[PDB]
Amino acid sequence: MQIFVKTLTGKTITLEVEPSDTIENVKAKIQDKEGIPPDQQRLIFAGKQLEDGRTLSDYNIQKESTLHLVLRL
Amino acid sequence: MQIFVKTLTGKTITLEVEPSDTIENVKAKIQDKEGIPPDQQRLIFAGKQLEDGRTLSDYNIQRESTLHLVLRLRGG
Amino acid sequence: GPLGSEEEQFALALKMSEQEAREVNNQEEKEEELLRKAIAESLNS
Repeated sequence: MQIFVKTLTGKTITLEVEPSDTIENVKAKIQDKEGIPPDQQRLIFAGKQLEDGRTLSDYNIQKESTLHLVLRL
Repeated sequence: MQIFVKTLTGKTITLEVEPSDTIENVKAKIQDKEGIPPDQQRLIFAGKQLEDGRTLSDYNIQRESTLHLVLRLRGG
Repeated sequence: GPLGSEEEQFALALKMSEQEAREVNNQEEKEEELLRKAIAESLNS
């Protein structure tokens, strides 16, 4: 499945995932691709920040869905 | 045989088909008269949404039947 | 040193995400409404 992650500069990252992937998995992918530690990643979707222990399925994040990535310290 | 396709906008379209025609093919014929992309089409017959893989005879859609059309953004 | 605003861009992301979700839902909803209307037509006449 393909999803997107929009960053602050407007630069968009595309990820190939599975509906059973957890948010921590997604943060793992973003780290592997962008070099950003999961500790500094805040992922927002549908008006809220997503939690590490849940799946994309739990948030009804479908194909082509766009996730917003904002950074922490 | 001919069947009719109805839109909610009140338009009635006619189609020449064979009992052996598949729903995929029916949508193709609609596309050729209305321009509507086949994957945006949803055909409803007697309360049932028709699947692309079956044929008219699978649904016992006989001559003179009326199908109802409504759209979706895309398939999948 | 630090010059940007974390909770500010955090708020923006929430809002844009919110809007985006409302858009998706509205789309799914109209598509369901159209489907319901076609089913009613096919059974009422």
